[PDB]
Amino acid sequence: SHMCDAFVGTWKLVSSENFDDYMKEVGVGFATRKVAGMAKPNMIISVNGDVITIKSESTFKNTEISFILGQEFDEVTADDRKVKSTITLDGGVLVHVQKWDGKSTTIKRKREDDKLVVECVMKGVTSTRVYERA
Ligand SMILES: CCN(CC)c1nc2c(c(-c3ccncc3)c1-c1nnn[nH]1)CCCCC2
Repeated sequence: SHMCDAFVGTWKLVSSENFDDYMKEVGVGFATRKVAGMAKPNMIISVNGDVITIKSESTFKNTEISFILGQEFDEVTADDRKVKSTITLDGGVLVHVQKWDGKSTTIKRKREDDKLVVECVMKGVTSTRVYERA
């Protein structure tokens, strides 16, 4: 057992707060905000050795990242940003920073009770998304 055992699984979105405001702050356009905001994605997290894979499956877009903690990688986000990302573990929380066009956003994934709670921050705007086991 190891680094991210309590994150591994299939997690389904059950609540979201302020995600439209988060997306506006990020610079996402109107049509993508409306269609992406409808989706109820599954977040599928797995680990093989040092490599963590996080897939997002949704009616909007399917995406996938695989990474090693602390090691920067290229990511294409579901809204089509080309970002440079680094994900670390800080006190048991996965902390994901995306950098692009001189901007930055931080996404934190934490296990709380039987949920995976995702906090998404862009400047002064926070969105909280809660996922449950599928
Ligand atoms: C903040 C990180 N993150 C939330 C965990 C997401 N960021 C984004 C998007 C989605 C998204 C993917 C698939 N379908 C609908 C939405 C998600 C997501 N991934 N998994 N669940 N929501 C695209 C909309 C624009 C902003 C970027």
